[PDB]
Amino acid sequence: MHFEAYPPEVNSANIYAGPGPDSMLAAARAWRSLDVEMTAVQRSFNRTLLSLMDAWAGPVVMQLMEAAKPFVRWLTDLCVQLSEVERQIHEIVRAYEWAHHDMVPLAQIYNNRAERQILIDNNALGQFTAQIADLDQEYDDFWDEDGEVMRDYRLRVSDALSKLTPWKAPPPIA
Amino acid sequence: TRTDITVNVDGFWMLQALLDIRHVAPELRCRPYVSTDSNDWLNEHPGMAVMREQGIVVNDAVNEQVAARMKVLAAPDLEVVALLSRGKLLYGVIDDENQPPGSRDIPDNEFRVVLARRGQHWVSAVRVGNDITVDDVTVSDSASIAALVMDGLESIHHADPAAINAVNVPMEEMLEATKSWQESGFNVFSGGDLRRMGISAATVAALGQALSDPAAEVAVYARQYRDDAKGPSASVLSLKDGSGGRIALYQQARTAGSGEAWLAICPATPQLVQVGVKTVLDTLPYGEWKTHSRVSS
Amino acid sequence: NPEALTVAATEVRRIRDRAIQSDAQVAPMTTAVRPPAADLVSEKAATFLVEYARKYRQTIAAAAVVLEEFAHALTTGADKYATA
Repeated sequence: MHFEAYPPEVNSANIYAGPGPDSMLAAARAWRSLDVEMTAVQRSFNRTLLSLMDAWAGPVVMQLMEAAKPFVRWLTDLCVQLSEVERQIHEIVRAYEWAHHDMVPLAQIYNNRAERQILIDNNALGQFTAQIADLDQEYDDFWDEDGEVMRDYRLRVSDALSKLTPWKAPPPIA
Repeated sequence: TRTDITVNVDGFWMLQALLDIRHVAPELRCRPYVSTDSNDWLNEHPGMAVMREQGIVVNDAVNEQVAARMKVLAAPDLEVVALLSRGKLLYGVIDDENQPPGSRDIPDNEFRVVLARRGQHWVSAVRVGNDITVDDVTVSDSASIAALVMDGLESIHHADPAAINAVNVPMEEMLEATKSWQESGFNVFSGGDLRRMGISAATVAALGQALSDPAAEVAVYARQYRDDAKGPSASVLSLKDGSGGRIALYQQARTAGSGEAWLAICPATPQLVQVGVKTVLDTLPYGEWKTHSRVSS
Repeated sequence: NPEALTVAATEVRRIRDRAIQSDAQVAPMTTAVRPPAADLVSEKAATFLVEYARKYRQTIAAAAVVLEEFAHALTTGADKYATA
């Protein structure tokens, strides 16, 4: 969406709160293990098939091979998809680290408003008015900046997720 | 007949989005526009339809003249701002606990005028309440600007110039004395410090009243842009209507060798107001205001 | 050659057990993902990954069903050809 719909306090506080990337990183690890195991699974399956093909090599076994072909393809594709997950999770964690880093620190915002208020209190003669306007422009710049950061964050995450395609149901062997 | 245009804050934002304008003067107090990968994500929603009916938007395109004025607001060479208020000028501050962070509201008693000049083109943007009116405005000399300001202020409240002897007083000394005087709520009995500075009793009284309980206030200041940078006018003209009449407060420009600044406390007489506007325009950082442009080469 | 079908059935069931076991033991990690921050983007990513994990688990369950039926078929063929 458009995150400039929200003030710097919201975008900054939002990106700075939360538990952090750890649970994602753990998930990445897990997805890697899966990627390994299932690859092994694939390799065993195709070995087993071959073994059968070697042991009998009759028309019946060839029929079985033809029957199991779509499941073999499916298992292969499954492994290909599995290999992507860790990659994309790390892309996402990266995107988060960069958003977290590029976002305007809350203290700079707070400081802006505080300085503005100090000028207001002292403005009885009106001579600080332009400076107050300047501080307002700086605040708007924080607004815009957080906007851009959240835009890029969204785009990166979106691009990463787009690469994780839907799991498909395995075909029957028959 | 009439070339003026009026939109609310969101309508102005839709204009920004269509014309790809990141920001305008902070005094207008809109929200920024950040371009995403899709501008169809603000869609056509009814805020746009209203503008289609007003001739502001033709098809998916903005009206050409309006687009030009918005261009002027987007990247002006010169900006001239006036903050006007009925009663005390709060400079955008609304004291409420329910005001959201980065609220785009302005105080009900307040309205702000931004005169932008891009090239030879002058465009007015007036923010009253939640409404912004953009139009063409004619400006030539300091006096004409002073005229626009005076009209705007007189429409809020009518006041005759205070009767006082105009005087120049050292800036920071005046700030300190005024800051101490503010603690007593500008009581005329507590104005001994200002009387020591050589300010007349009548001036201390009229100023005391103007600061204590103004009927209407105006703050006029300017901004100049060059290349990547920008700067504010060193001086600000402040009109304040007290029960003892209207007062003008503006600093005189510093010497080439500088060393200190002077604050001018004057009656609101049109001559002195022309002077105030002229000094505000002459305290700008880059060159003369009238002919300047932000492009160096 | 019935004994070959028997062997193959055994191997298929082993493979199934491996798939199930690997799904199960890392399931707590893949489905525990939290958004790194409180923003909408972080939430979208975490939710997507949790749902993706869950759907994967479903997919694996289905694959286990398919495998078990395959092994059953191999056993059946083995008995059929052994009686002959």
